[PDB]
Amino acid sequence: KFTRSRIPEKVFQASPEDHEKYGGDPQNPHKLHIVTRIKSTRRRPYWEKDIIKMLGLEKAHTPQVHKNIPSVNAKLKVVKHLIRIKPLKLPQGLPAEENMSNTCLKSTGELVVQWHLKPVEQ
Amino acid sequence: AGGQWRLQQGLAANPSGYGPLTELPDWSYADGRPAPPMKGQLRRKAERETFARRVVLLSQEMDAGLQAWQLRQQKLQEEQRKQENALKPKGASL
Amino acid sequence: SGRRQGIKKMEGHYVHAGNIIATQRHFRWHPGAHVGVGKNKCLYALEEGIVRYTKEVYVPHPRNTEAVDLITRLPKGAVLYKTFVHVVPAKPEGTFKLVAML
Amino acid sequence: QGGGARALDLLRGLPRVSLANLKPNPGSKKPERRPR
Amino acid sequence: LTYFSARKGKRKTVKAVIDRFLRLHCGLWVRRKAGYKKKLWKKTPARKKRLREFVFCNKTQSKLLDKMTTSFWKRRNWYVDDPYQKYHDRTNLKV
Amino acid sequence: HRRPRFVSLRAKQNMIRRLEIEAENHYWLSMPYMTREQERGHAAVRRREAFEAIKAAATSKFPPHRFIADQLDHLNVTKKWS
Amino acid sequence: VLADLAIYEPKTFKSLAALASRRRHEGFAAALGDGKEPEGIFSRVVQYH
Amino acid sequence: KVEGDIWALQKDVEDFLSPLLGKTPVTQVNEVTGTLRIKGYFDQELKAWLLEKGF
RNA sequence: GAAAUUGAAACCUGGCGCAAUAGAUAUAGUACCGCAAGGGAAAGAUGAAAAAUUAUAACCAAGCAUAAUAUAGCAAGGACUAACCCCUAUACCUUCUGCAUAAUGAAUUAACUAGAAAUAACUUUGCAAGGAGAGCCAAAGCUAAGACCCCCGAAACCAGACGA
RNA sequence: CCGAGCCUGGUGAUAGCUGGUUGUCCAAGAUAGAAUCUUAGUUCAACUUUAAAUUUGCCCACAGAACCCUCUAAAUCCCCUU
RNA sequence: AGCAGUACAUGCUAAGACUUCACCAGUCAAAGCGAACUAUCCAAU
Ligand SMILES: [K+]
Ligand SMILES: [K+]
Ligand SMILES: [Mg+2]
Ligand SMILES: [Mg+2]
Ligand SMILES: [Mg+2]
Ligand SMILES: [Mg+2]
Ligand SMILES: [Mg+2]
Ligand SMILES: [Mg+2]
Ligand SMILES: [Mg+2]
Ligand SMILES: [Mg+2]
Repeated sequence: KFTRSRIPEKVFQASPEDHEKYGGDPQNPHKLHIVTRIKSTRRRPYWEKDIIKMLGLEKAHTPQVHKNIPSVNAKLKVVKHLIRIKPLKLPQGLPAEENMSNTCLKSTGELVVQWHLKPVEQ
Repeated sequence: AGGQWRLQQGLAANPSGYGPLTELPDWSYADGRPAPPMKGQLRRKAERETFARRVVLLSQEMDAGLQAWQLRQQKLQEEQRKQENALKPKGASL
Repeated sequence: SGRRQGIKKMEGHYVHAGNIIATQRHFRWHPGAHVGVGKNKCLYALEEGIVRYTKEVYVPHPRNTEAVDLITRLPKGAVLYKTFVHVVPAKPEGTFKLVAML
Repeated sequence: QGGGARALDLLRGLPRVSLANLKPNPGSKKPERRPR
Repeated sequence: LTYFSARKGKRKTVKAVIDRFLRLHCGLWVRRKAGYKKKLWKKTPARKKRLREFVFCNKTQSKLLDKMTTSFWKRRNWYVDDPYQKYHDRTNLKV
Repeated sequence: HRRPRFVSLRAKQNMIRRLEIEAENHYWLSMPYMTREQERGHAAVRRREAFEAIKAAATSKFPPHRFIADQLDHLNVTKKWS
Repeated sequence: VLADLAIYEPKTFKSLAALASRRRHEGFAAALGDGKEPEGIFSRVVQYH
Repeated sequence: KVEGDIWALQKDVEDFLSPLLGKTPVTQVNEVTGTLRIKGYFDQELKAWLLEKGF
């Protein structure tokens, strides 16, 4: 009988080797997630279909931003095999009211508050 | 083709994503007057601003929640000290 | 060919007086504080409040021959335990209200 | 202040009421359903 | 159910319903419990008491009974010393 | 009578590619920014106000206003040049 | 456009082929190198911000 | 049986009923028939309110 | 499925009826079929003048003729300088589980050929503690309107005739 | 084609089960259960439409739900936060 | 299992609930009064 899967908490305990590989920092966890759907919910259980809709990931390859909190992570763990999770990076800090119209989310996962579309000098 | 290489350079995997090729104006008036913003670019500006505002909203909500929890803990410590000794002990102790 | 018996009200649920907490063929959950028993071993709330399930030491009635025989044959130092369901009264019996100023 | 008199004032400009420009009140007629 | 009588072209009432049910003007239908008069000797006092109660019908049953009776049976009546007079009108019903 | 099917090298590389992404998903899910206790109630105010908007929309349904100009305008169907 | 160039602009297309061949060789040299050496002239990527 | 500016009556009714409800009352103005439709039962309050005006 | 009781109008010469597969079956109960009772069709089209007939132009279904055919395939589609060659495409319907290359149906054209309720409720008016042009309903109701229920296809049974 | 003629009428007889059921657009829209001389059908259920009123729905933290020997794991019920 | 034992307040009344489930039917029950105080129709009356 196929049923909902409960993953052991060990799977989600990052080791010292993982930190070097992925570049995370356990002392300072990232605040927000970048979540994109990269797998179809077709041929998947209905509970996974519901989680995808709740998270706002019905459209594939569409970045959604979510809080890195236990309750949200519990939902992501259910559909972890259908999504890509990448920490949101703010190299220039949060966008201010002036910068709201000039932001851009790059593929690296960084949100830049200035988007000139010009070449960088030298 | 070239999707993985473009990502390595920090560019969008698809060359039709973000960057001058897509976002810059296709045309302008011959005299130099700028053209009106293209419909696709206007939609992207709206979508990006909505994404940025959500980023700020979620960040502030987490920060405000973190501060509120800290205050509750500090108050609990103060509450413990509130009733340390209302009345001086006077029985069997000198 | 099946019937439904078991816990109608789970831990922490709010019940009103007369609510049926559980139905059972045999005593699986015992009546605790403010929990009545029916002829068919049905457990029902005697007061309005929150349902609680606890583990309490079991002491049968001295005239319950079958149960007294069991506890007398137990090794000294061994205490029987059972699951009890209780209702924590949510409201006071009443209040004193000013009705006249004679 | 004028609501009844305004409607009659509007009538003066509009074409003569006749059998050619009448219609039922919207919502008073349900469209019939046809198996076709 | 006859929707169009042969002689009057009018809907008819199911008299079986009139024999067994009371319709309150508010739309509720009252009935007796099946077997309230049968085999009392083998029934406990508690079972006998609920068997002699006047109980309401559910929504689905009430709508069916309404279709089976004509408008005459739904009119307001002012019988003298009617035992069910107070029950014809609902009170404090928010819905 | 199912004929056997075999796993190509390209299929194995495709599967390995998915495993790498999910393995990274496990890492980023490992470092929650807040604990369960601190998260509690931080979003309560917004979650409640959002439902009030839903409730306000669900209780404001009413038939639209009817205007005289709409009815009288139908007389223009017979408007003609003098 | 590349197919159109191949037919109507053979000299320009040969240049594009020469440019692709040069970049391919620069990739080969970099693969042999450990990264201590500098990147190829045509390898250098223009950055946008 | 509303005559004249029905919209003026709608605003007067909204100002009168909004304190009691705590929100702007949902209403429909039927200009053709001269009818103001209000969501909820305010027949008793509106009757006294209209009586004071002098209608 | 009553009755007591109640108690109205009514001026032939008209039609939001059919117009040759319709409307009568009807040009006719004829032709024709049957021993008999009985069953029972089909169709016509000039013009003011035919004592104007070389006058009344033609253009339109299927079927043909003018004018057979050229590798390859549900007959097309993408196209193409180019009809074909290239590429793509397992007729349709019905039913069998949501599966027809296996089972059903269809030569083709034309005509004919199949959803008919208004109690409640809803909607839109009217009036409103009343509504309705007696009767009925009414603790916002009541009056009026709108909108809902197909076609073809047994054996049998009964009555009265007809027939050795 | 007489295991009981033929004709007319009753008669557009009944049942049973197939088949058929004619313009367009938009919105919503696929469930798999119980009783029955009932399983080729039906009516209460499941899902489903429209309108209306109101307030929570889904996901789900801890705690909590039996002894009798549990294959005893995979799970369930309940459930704030989110 | 289509019963038996053995009581005779298996009296009356009434909040709130359960239920094979849909219906019918079925089930539990505080307080109170009084005690104790330990299938349908049909057929017979
Ligand atoms: K004929
Ligand atoms: K003879
Ligand atoms: Mg009479
Ligand atoms: Mg004819
Ligand atoms: Mg075939
Ligand atoms: Mg067919
Ligand atoms: Mg002879
Ligand atoms: Mg749709
Ligand atoms: Mg909950
Ligand atoms: Mg008692």
